[PDB]
Amino acid sequence: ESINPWILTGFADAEGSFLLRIRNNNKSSVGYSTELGFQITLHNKDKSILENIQSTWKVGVIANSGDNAVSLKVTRFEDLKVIIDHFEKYPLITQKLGDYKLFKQAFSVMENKEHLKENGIKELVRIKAKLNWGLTDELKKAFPERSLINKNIPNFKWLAGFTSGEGHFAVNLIKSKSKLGVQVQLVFGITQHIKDKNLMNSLITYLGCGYIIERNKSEFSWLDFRVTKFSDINDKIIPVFQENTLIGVKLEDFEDWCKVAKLIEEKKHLTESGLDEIKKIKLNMNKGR
DNA sequence: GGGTTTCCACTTATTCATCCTTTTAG
DNA sequence: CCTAAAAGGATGAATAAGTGGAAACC
Ligand SMILES: [Ca+2]
Ligand SMILES: [Ca+2]
Ligand SMILES: [Ca+2]
Repeated sequence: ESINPWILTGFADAEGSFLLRIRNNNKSSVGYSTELGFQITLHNKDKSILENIQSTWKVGVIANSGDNAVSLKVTRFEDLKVIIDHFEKYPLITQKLGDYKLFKQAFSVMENKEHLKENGIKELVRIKAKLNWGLTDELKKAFPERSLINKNIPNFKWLAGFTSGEGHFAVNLIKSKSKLGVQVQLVFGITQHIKDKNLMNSLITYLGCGYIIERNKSEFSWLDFRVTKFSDINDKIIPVFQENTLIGVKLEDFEDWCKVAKLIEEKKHLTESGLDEIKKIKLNMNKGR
């Protein structure tokens, strides 16, 4: 079952990653051997996504990552041409576009067989230093000798894939002063590191609702785009993901979510039996699925 | 066959997703 | 008084990113 190209690119902005290995290999003619690719690592439950992606691109290999994870690794050099073609027609918009750029650059040096010369390896070290977490220091100990991205969401099918990765569909039960002492608050969320604060704010306007609650943890910091007004969730957010279908386990979470939303539309969230069903759906979704 | 590629097992730091309470708006 | 909306506290882990080893090619 193939994945829509834009949805895939959305799920890549969220879950994907590029890799450029520059390993010390004594059996190599320049002392170093390289490996270039693109990978996604999900929980074992979303293995069906990696397989669907594999059927869509016709490339990559799947192996386990520990007991609870599985990966899709596309390293076969000729298969890297599929990655580039796709991402050229359906580009990324996260700061990962800066990583994809460096990916193409490393691709060129190897397509010219330049990674087999002392300069090519030196050129790859230059490419890797600004890629993801940069060189491993020791590579700088052996080779001592940014540019932010700011695009906007291209369309909803992208948000679908991205929300399929970073998204959260929360039924928030609040201890309130109402008759039942429990207020039902549906919450839609998208979490992202503060490196893309622009894009996150872009969500407010692009969807016509929501806000950003600053998030932080000791040394780290990120953002959380949330939507709490039921009218926006019932009228603006739910329809977006009804036409632009989600993928993975998070779809079932989204469906259960809407079930509660129908009950909130019918005012059954105020009755006792309603609060039972809602509390029922909640316990069976997300980490309780 | 000697240099290179591709693969499969495996590791880890944090950025996520997840759950919750309190406070404010209407 | 009642319900909805927004703000914020807390954290384990599924991601992002990476590594060790060597069979598989060419
Ligand atoms: Ca991400
Ligand atoms: Ca995810
Ligand atoms: Ca998570």
